[PDB]
Amino acid sequence: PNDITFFQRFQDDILAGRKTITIRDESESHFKTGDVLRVGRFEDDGYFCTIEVTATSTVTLDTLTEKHAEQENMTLTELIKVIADIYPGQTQFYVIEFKCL
Ligand SMILES: Nc1ccn([C@@H]2O[C@H](CO)[C@@H](O)[C@H]2O)c(=O)n1
Ligand SMILES: [Mg+2]
Repeated sequence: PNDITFFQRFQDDILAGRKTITIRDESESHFKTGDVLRVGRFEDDGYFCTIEVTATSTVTLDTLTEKHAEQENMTLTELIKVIADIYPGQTQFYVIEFKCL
């Protein structure tokens, strides 16, 4: 079973180490530094890697930074657009920093 999923269009970015954080809402605020997590694709729940959580922090819509976007391998405009679709109306988020094992 997978502990967490990503949209499959992020799979290669994660395996290549271009994406090293993910921004989630309260439903995934329980992941914490030192967790070792099985990761699957959102679309088919297919496993593709195991990650280690290396850091966590809280962030809000109005405190997301260019650097958060860079670590998501996005522009900031791109990151805000994805959040507006995935977490409509939400402002409180949780940063999970990780590495692919
Ligand atoms: N920063 C983020 C936030 C969410 N997600 C994907 O969207 C699903 C629903 O939140 C999540 O389960 C996850 O698959 C993502 O890929 N990257
Ligand atoms: Mg959109």
